[PDB]
Amino acid sequence: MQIFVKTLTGKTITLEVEPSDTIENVKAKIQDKEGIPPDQQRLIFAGKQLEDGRTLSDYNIQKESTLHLVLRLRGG
Amino acid sequence: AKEYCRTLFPYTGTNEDELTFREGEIIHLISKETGEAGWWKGELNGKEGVFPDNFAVQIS
Repeated sequence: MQIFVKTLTGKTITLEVEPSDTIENVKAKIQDKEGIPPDQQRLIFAGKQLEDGRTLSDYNIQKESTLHLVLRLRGG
Repeated sequence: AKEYCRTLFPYTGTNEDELTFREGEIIHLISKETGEAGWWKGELNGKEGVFPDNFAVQIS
């Protein structure tokens, strides 16, 4: 299942990870392509932050979904 | 004198320092400079926070 990974810069990235997949794994995938570390990666979905120990099925994240990636939170 | 913005889409804060805005709302502009591109700072019902990639349009 393909998924969209938006960014504040306007950069949308595609990733392949089924519902059973874990959020921690997702962050690892993004880090493989974009190089960004999971320690700084922030995944937002449905207004809630994705938990590294949870799975895409926990937040009911289906295919063709959009995940907001927050990087370097200088604001609040 | 007065610089505010209207919320065009719903946004739910994930952190305590984050702000929550619904559609048809009123966000007060605090500082278009938060140190993060695409993120502005505003004030709402006693709480202040930022929104992703501009969820508010300066109406005033």
